[PDB]
Amino acid sequence: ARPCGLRELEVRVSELGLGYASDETVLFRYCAGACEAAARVYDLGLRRLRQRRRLRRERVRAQPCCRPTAYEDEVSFLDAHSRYHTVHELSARECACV
Amino acid sequence: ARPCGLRELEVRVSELGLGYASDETVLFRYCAGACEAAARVYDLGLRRLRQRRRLRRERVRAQPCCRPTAYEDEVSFLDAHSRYHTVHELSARECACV
Amino acid sequence: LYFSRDAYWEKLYVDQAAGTPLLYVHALRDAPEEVPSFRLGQHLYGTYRTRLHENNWICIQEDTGLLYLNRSLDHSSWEKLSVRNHGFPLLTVYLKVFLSCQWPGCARVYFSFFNTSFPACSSLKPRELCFPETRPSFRIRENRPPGTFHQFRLLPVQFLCPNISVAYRLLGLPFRCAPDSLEVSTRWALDREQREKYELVAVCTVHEEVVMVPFPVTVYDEDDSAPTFPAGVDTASAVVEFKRKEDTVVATLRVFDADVVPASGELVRRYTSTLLPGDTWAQQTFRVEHWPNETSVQANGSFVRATVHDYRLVLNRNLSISENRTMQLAVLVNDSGVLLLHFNVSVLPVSLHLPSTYSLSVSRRARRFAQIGKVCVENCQAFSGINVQYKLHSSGANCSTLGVVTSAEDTSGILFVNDTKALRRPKCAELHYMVVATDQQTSRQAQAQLLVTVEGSYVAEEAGCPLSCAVSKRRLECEECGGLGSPTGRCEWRQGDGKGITRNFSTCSPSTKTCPDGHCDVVETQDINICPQDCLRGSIVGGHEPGEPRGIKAGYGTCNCFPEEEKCFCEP
Amino acid sequence: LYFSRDAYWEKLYVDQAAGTPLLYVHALRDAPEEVPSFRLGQHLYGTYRTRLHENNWICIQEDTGLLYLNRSLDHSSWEKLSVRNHGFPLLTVYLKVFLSCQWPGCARVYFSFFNTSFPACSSLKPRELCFPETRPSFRIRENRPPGTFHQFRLLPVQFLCPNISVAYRLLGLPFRCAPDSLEVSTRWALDREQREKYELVAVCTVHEEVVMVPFPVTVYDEDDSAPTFPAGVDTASAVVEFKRKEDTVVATLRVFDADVVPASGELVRRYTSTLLPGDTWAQQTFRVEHWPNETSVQANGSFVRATVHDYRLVLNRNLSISENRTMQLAVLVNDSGVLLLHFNVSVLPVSLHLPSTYSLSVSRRARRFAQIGKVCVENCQAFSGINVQYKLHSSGANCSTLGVVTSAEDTSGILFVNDTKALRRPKCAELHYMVVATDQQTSRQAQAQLLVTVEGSYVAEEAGCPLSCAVSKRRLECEECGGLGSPTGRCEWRQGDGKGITRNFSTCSPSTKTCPDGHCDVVETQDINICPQDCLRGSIVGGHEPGEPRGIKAGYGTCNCFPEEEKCFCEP
Amino acid sequence: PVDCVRANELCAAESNCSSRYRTLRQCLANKECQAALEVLQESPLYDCRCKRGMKKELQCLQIYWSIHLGEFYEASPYEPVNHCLDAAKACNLNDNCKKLRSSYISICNREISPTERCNRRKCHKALRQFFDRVPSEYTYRMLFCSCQDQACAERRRQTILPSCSYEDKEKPNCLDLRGVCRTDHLCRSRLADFHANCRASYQTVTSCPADNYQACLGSYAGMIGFDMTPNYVDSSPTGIVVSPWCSCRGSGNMEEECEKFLRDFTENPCLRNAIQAFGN
Amino acid sequence: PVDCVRANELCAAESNCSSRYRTLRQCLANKECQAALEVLQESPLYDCRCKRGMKKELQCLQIYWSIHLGEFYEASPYEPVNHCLDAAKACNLNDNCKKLRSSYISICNREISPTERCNRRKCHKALRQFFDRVPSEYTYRMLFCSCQDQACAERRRQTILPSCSYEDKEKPNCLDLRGVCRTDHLCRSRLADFHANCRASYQTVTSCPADNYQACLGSYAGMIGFDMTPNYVDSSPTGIVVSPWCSCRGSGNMEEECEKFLRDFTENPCLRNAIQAFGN
Ligand SMILES: *[C@@H]1O[C@H](CO)[C@@H](O)[C@H](O)[C@H]1NC(C)=O
Ligand SMILES: *[C@@H]1O[C@H](CO)[C@@H](O)[C@H](O)[C@H]1NC(C)=O
Ligand SMILES: *[C@@H]1O[C@H](CO)[C@@H](O)[C@H](O)[C@H]1NC(C)=O
Ligand SMILES: *[C@@H]1O[C@H](CO)[C@@H](O)[C@H](O)[C@H]1NC(C)=O
Ligand SMILES: *[C@@H]1O[C@H](CO)[C@@H](O)[C@H](O)[C@H]1NC(C)=O
Ligand SMILES: *[C@@H]1O[C@H](CO)[C@@H](O)[C@H](O)[C@H]1NC(C)=O
Ligand SMILES: *[C@@H]1O[C@H](CO)[C@@H](O)[C@H](O)[C@H]1NC(C)=O
Ligand SMILES: *[C@@H]1O[C@H](CO)[C@@H](O)[C@H](O)[C@H]1NC(C)=O
Ligand SMILES: *[C@@H]1O[C@H](CO)[C@@H](O)[C@H](O)[C@H]1NC(C)=O
Ligand SMILES: *[C@@H]1O[C@H](CO)[C@@H](O)[C@H](O)[C@H]1NC(C)=O
Ligand SMILES: [Ca+2]
Ligand SMILES: [Ca+2]
Ligand SMILES: [Ca+2]
Ligand SMILES: [Ca+2]
Ligand SMILES: [Ca+2]
Ligand SMILES: [Ca+2]
Ligand SMILES: [Ca+2]
Ligand SMILES: [Ca+2]
Repeated sequence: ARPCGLRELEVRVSELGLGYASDETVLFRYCAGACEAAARVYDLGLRRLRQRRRLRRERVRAQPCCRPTAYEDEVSFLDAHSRYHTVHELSARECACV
Repeated sequence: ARPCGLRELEVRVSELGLGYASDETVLFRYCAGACEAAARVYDLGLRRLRQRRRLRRERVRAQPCCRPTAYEDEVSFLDAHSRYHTVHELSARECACV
Repeated sequence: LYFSRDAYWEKLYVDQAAGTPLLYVHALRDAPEEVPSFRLGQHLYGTYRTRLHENNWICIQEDTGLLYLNRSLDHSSWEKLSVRNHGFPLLTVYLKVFLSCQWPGCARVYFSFFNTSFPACSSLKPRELCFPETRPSFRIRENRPPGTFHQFRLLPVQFLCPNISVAYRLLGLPFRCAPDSLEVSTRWALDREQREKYELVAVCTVHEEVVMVPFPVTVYDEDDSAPTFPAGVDTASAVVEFKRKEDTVVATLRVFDADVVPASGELVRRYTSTLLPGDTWAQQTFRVEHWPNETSVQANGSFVRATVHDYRLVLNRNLSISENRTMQLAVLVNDSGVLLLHFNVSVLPVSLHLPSTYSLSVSRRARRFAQIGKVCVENCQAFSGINVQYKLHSSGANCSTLGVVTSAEDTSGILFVNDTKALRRPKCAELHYMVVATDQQTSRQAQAQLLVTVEGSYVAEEAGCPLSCAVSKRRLECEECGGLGSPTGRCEWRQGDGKGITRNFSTCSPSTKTCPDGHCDVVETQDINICPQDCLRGSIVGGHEPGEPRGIKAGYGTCNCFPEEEKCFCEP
Repeated sequence: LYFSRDAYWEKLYVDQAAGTPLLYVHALRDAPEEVPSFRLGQHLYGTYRTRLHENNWICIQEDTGLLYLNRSLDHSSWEKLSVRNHGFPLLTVYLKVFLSCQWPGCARVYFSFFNTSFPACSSLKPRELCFPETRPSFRIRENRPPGTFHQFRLLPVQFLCPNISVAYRLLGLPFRCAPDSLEVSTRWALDREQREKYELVAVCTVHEEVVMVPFPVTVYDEDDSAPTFPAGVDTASAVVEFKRKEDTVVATLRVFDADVVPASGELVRRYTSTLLPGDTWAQQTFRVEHWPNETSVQANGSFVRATVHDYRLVLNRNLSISENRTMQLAVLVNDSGVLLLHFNVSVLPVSLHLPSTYSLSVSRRARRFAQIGKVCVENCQAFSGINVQYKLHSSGANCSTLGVVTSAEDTSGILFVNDTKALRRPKCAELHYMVVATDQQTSRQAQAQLLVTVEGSYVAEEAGCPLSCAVSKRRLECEECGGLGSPTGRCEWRQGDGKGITRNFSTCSPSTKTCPDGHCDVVETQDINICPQDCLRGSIVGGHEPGEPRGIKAGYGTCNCFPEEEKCFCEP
Repeated sequence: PVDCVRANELCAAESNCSSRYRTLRQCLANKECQAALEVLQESPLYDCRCKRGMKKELQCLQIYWSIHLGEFYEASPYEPVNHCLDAAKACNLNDNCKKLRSSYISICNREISPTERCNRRKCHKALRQFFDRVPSEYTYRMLFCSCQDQACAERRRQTILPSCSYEDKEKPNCLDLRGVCRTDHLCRSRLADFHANCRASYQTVTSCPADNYQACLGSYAGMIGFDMTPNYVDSSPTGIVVSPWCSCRGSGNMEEECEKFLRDFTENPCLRNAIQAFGN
Repeated sequence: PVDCVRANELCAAESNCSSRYRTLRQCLANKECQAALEVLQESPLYDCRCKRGMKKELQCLQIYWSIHLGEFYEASPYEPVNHCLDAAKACNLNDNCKKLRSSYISICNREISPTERCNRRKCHKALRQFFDRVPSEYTYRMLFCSCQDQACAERRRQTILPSCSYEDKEKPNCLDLRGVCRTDHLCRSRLADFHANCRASYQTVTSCPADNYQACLGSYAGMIGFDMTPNYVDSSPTGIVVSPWCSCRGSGNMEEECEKFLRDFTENPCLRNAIQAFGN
């Protein structure tokens, strides 16, 4: 396994499935990996309380999912109809196991 | 559905399954709920890139799981052998949809 | 007196002997009493207005206007000059020539220096034997006594290669090339208003090559045209009835002028528009705005250009409704020959009466902020600068249910349900209101009757419904539940299409004629739960295009909105 | 002269007449020339040392020592006093009584005032007719001429109820109650060293009730005992050979004293221990430490208490090894009767030679920081205050593989593999070292031979293995892979039990005799990848109990550790 | 009543009273001292008190003990004011008592060396912080909770964590321990406060001054965190015996005074009646 | 060569040169001005230059134009220095060009009212920030990229976003637009820099001064972001025609000067050869 962090990719804008009909290429930084050495006592306690069905049958999270902390500001591009478009917060800058 | 936030519970220490043989009661504040109105453009983009199998077959997270931001400091108690125990960061103080 | 050109050209070399003529100059005159003197400047200027050394080599003949060489040259005298050029390569020097530095009072003469010596007579192509590299362009003022403005012979070429037979030739034209002397003169005086440009071809014949060179002459203008009406129209009549805004174009008329000379810098100072006095109401409510524009007119199969001055009469303040006047205004036009203009103006008052009876209904299942009908003074969409607010006056004073806001776009009032408790009571089932149409500047008003019957059954609301229609996402969860702005108690689902990011996006709205419209009127901007997809100040997640003041202008697929967080989602 | 008690007691009332006797006082004497005078204090003190008013009511007879009433009382004179009490309720006043304020030179006499009047003779229970509420406690110094110290009759009771027949009685005792006069005297002089406490019972007979009251007498001491040996022992011999630390108890002897009077405040000033001079090496290396302790000894079937002074002789600095001396020391003991003490001391030097040959081996599959054997000067675990470091000297000077750190717990050196590259070479297969045992204070040293043979095959390592043994979690992933501190190339899995949070927790360690031991020695503290579960400075997630300097002292289930993040997990 | 800090401020508003106060302070720490005393008897500094858990308590107690003229009892400078498992539950379910409880437990249970059991001064400071600024329906319910077996009495004895703050290597003399406590400023004031609300008297039917159990429990709980720290001697259910960590051995000819000092803890009827009545 | 800011600092180190400089500055903004000029001709302030994208450029240009003695051409005060889709890809894959590109696009594409298309001044400021502090292998590759059809030429025309910064409601006169630009300090300096590296000459084989294509492209790219902003007139693939947003109408008797000004953009052989050679 590999620790969670930034990974990069180069994609067309039309491959993102947002509906923009463009052909430019954007850089896409996501967070990926698996957290193993970030569990705490809260995690073990909440997991053991789920195992006894003590909870009120809701959606709780007893494994730390790896999400970004901050995001990039703006990505601008042009399309097939000569019309600029600005997308706010498309890719990540900081990956943390929160 | 109900938005994600703090929920409270009152549990015996021996019910936490940590191994402590005590009978005192502690207050347990966890985070619970479901996030619906917190998805961003990054989430839709990474989900659509998973749907085309463009990724390198790793563990990625395309739904925001609801985890605590900060935790409480210390919970101390006494057991059946007259021996105090201090547990660091057992319950949450701030729930956020990160 | 004025020079026929502005910039003269000549090539220099190394070790050119004294007494070698460089060029002629030409100064066309204005009156039959003038002899063109020619004085040189006392500085051999260099690059970018830089003095190098006092003129000590090139002398002048004032009578024929001849620039020639008094002294010789060597490499030391040009390395003396190229040091003083302040970091620039010595490529072209120039002199100033006065005549009694800008055109027409002065003309600067360039000189390109070559490091090589004078080339052989057989080493020169005929293109460099006939005409210089910079082709001339001549300037003749119209209505002036004609003279001589050009000469063909390259003087150092025939001075240093005198054995080559070189001839020059031109093609009802007013110009002529003199026989046995290669000066070029003009026969009769010119006018721009008949023709402004003369392109000719100078033909050089060597021994043997025939070379053609373009030859431009541009005729310059004086102010020889008084202004003229287009066709007899001296008056313009207009009626000020409905608009009354701060700046509205009331009347407009053209003035034709063949004169061009007062150009855009000095056109303000010369073409003078004076509104003649007599009444302070005109000068406090009207002003005379003026601007020119150039057009092209034909004279003899060509295209000359002339000016067309538009004079218009513009309001200065919001006129009141109580004005019942008519006047005639006089405008003076001065072409510094004088012109007079007339304007008939008629400011008519406005009656603001209403229909006698407004009969309309409302469902009992309706909610707060639901639009029912419009109150409007009869000439609805013709008011521009008039504030007209509407109110309500309940006669029973017990059953306050409806309310009126004044949409100033059409200047009309909107009837909306304000209180849900009084609408559900079986006692307040036939409501009688007295709608009052007011005015802000003057206290004139009108009034009308509003009978409204509250009709229907009543069905209780589900506890699993949200407070807005836009929170629902699909069709079945939209049409089976109600929101806030609905006029009948249920929400309406409009369906778009699959054409990508378009203005026709499928959504759940209270009213499909009011909510996904693109305008956030006075009802929807009260509390933001009614229609967030026309009024929000937030962010849209997905492929979108934002509203121009606010809202969602275009979205991809279905668009739902959470107004409690100021967020929308557009997604298929 | 000294008062038999310190605090006297008496009850007051309202409107008590003049000439009413309150109480007697008693002052036991010291010499047969003394007559006890009795002067009163000039202030009626109140609560918490607060002056109220000058004494103007209670007078005294100096001869018999009689406190009696000179003037009368009323409510005005006591409301005069209760104002001046500074916010306190008037409950008890007191006077001071001098005799020629603390015991024995002074005694304060309390007076409890009642707001009511004097109660009737039939309204009084006999318990309040015989003895006061605060029972007395008497103080008699030993070896003093005996006299009268107590009297029974409550003087206002028999002054105001004289018709009640009240008798008093006591049960080889030195005390006696006189016939026909209720004074209490002592027959012969006392000594504490035979008996210290006398509990008696005073018996009061009214008309009719018989009441018994405890009657304590405590005999006080003087310094009437010179110090004494326990049984004849005046010398103490001890040998300083192996310890040599800064403060070690060399010799110790008791001194018995029946005297108690120089108590713990003034025992430093009186029981004086002086180390007699003669040699500066003794006074710079030894000191005489002294402390008492009280024991209980029997005299005639009772238990008296006496002091036992322990005198011990303590080192003052780290002695060097090169000392070969012997001495006798003299200590003077002063009981301010004088005592002399002797100490035979013998400081013997230490030889620090080594065995001639150290023969040991090592596997070829081993890794860096793997413990092999110990070098140790022969008397290993007996050195206390001596620094002995060990080094290596390779004879070939090409094949540096091993290293030595000095564990100062046993003062022994540990052989550990330092370089893995030189160990895998087939050229450096028989290593010859010269181990040198040094010393810090003196440059004395020793040396020995170290032959070590590098034996085994070699198997390459898996790329899927981590750098530590503790990263593995189960048994199969522990025993099928190697770590850093292993001596054979593979890790060792130790299994605990299911007894909750215990010291026996199952883990994966390099060496099961060194890593999960509870001590972080000099090898393991070099680089923290070797044994994190004995050496970490971090946090343990799960039910645990932390190590006392550092480490994991107890854990629940299996405990693995990530030392790159300073974290451990204890979990079943 | 005006406390001694505001009394010092009102003394600072004049020149004569401040001059006599600084004069007596320079004399203490004939005809000058008696003049300064007869001026300062009418001062607001005379008969000023302090309070419990107030702002800047140590400065008020330094103002008080600098004009005391010097003795077994002293005047108190203050304003004249399974059950134990359930008490621990009621403290853990709070948010202030939980934080301060975990503070003093995590400080007092930190073993440093094999010779030093704990850090003594920070343990006493954390105990003072817990028994100053927690409301007294939580600190008394844990400390005075009636028991009927051994486990309850052991949980009740283990409350102030006696293995760190109460015990020591040796038992000193009670008079020397009293001298150590009377050298300090806070310990002397809390001891004088205990010697004002828990004395024994034969007048009242409850053996307490003015029949105030609350003042006796408040004076007892104010000593935990000092050198004269009381606790329970054993895990006996019914016998409620408190004492400091001292004994009467090595006293000399002051055995009677030392036993009379120790009987105010061991055999005090007012304090035992107060603890048993809070148990009811 | 020492720039004018350091020249002002070295002028501030003396009294006579600073006094003559302040004298000529008070005279401009007979016998006094000529004396100040004949002193300041030997000053380091004489023949000082500025640089492109330097620290405090506007102060250097204020030092320069305050000693200019006043004209069609002026001396430059500077140091004498699908392909378009791939250029956009190479700018998006960077991290500086991406941020500044998204900055000027998100500013210049913000419609305010139905009458005002965009905020003009912040659009021009964002264009200046993009074409100052991005390396010139990114700003030139997007702006001068040879095309063979209509979509490439339209993407190339849409690069500086002409609907906000280039166009207007009306086409002014080129002489009045030149007067507006010469009123400013930065626009006048960038115009004089364009009139030094992109003039036409008959001497060189490439029609450029000293055969320097790089100086002509750098002088052209320094005008984007001002009132005299050039762009392409149409989406023609081969015909590379640049001009400002002006025309020769309404000129008067200055038609020849206005057309001679406009031919330095429309029919400049040096600039067309430079753009076509960068295309090669
Ligand atoms: C001037 O006339 C031309 C004719 O086409 C027109 O395009 C232009 O907008 C006019 N300008 C003004 C200011 O009226
Ligand atoms: C305006 O004035 C004329 C003048 O007689 C009058 O006939 C007309 O009724 C007036 N307009 C109104 C609205 O009264
Ligand atoms: C037109 O303007 C000129 C210059 O101001 C003035 O002399 C002349 O009188 C004006 N014409 C009229 C009719 O006022
Ligand atoms: C004139 O009328 C317009 C249109 O309603 C209004 O916006 C403006 O404020 C008015 N101005 C004055 C000075 O009344
Ligand atoms: C609607 O009702 C509210 C509640 O009294 C009132 O404040 C508001 O002015 C009303 N709106 C109108 C347009 O009358
Ligand atoms: C004194 O002797 C007693 C006897 O049991 C012992 O408990 C105590 O520890 C001794 N104290 C010292 C200081 O030796
Ligand atoms: C110490 O001194 C004695 C005195 O003769 C000697 O016999 C003995 O060998 C000495 N010790 C050593 C280790 O040399
Ligand atoms: C014992 O101490 C006393 C007091 O200092 C002194 O007078 C006496 O001489 C001492 N005894 C001896 C033997 O020195
Ligand atoms: C004395 O020896 C001990 C034991 O090694 C050591 O810790 C201490 O530092 C030494 N002191 C001196 C002064 O050498
Ligand atoms: C182990 O080898 C390293 C590498 O040269 C060296 O720095 C270190 O001192 C060695 N350790 C010992 C105990 O010799
Ligand atoms: Ca004419
Ligand atoms: Ca004209
Ligand atoms: Ca004309
Ligand atoms: Ca709308
Ligand atoms: Ca005796
Ligand atoms: Ca003695
Ligand atoms: Ca004795
Ligand atoms: Ca170890």
